[PDB]
Amino acid sequence: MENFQKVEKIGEGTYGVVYKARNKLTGEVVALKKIRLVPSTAIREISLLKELNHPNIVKLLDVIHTENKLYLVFEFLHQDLKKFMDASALTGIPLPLIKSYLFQLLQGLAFCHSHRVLHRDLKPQNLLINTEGAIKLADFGLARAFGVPVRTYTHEVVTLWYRAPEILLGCKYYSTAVDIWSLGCIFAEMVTRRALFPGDSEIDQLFRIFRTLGTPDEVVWPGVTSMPDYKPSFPKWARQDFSKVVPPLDEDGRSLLSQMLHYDPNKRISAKAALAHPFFQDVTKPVPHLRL
Ligand SMILES: CS(=O)(=O)c1ccc(Nc2cc(Cl)nc3ccnn23)cc1
Repeated sequence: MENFQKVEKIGEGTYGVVYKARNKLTGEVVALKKIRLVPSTAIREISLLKELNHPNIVKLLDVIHTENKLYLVFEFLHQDLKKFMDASALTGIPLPLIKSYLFQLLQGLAFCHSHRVLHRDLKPQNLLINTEGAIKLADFGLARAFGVPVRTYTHEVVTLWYRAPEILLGCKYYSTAVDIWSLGCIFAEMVTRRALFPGDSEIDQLFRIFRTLGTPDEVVWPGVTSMPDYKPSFPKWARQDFSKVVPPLDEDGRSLLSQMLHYDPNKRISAKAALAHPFFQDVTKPVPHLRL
């Protein structure tokens, strides 16, 4: 740790405090995460992430393990998608910039998923932006290393808002499709300026999903009634049209979102396929003017 001096607090993340810090030797400015005190499988798991390098994944620079505490050192970015969404509230993010962010995050997912690494906890707070019009996913692979707790070290409630229905229904093994579901939620959120499914307990989360997308049944999702927390007594809601959910998103956009929000994870579009969707035929890379 003595190689770093703490510049400021920039978050109470899932596992510990996140600091902007400076490398007292090499001068570099980095994001420094302290991990809630570690077992050997986690060290091996984290270490494999050092190799998982992509322009849309926040680079893991180092892992520091002393007095049985754990520190991850990351590439620093100045701003997350929530702040930027708040900043953009009066007009919303321009659609060309939403499309470019979606397109880059998809490339990031397609890379990690090709290597069988999933995120499991995408949310606007771990989607970080720079002044060059780039966006990057923070904390990829950490939920498998450390688990995803109900509360953070600070007792902050972990959001359910972006959690896929299979996880909420008690599936033991979930796939890369859980990441596509969350990105789809965040897509809808950029377009509407409101969270799609802002649930405030597990059953409120499912019920909000069900209200918008129809209660899932053996027709839309073969095998669902056999899932661990599925109950035959769930209220039976009818699906709404996506024209009602995400105006004024266009037809290609609504088509893409639909396939990212399929109930059956086997049927939900992959990141790779998503990148080929007609929604991206006219994609570009705008710069946001950012206030840092
Ligand atoms: C509110 S914010 O937009 O001011 C802000 C500022 C800085 C950061 N940076 C950041 C925060 C976290 Cl948690 N992890 C990492 C990793 C690389 N940068 N970084 C995030 C959000």
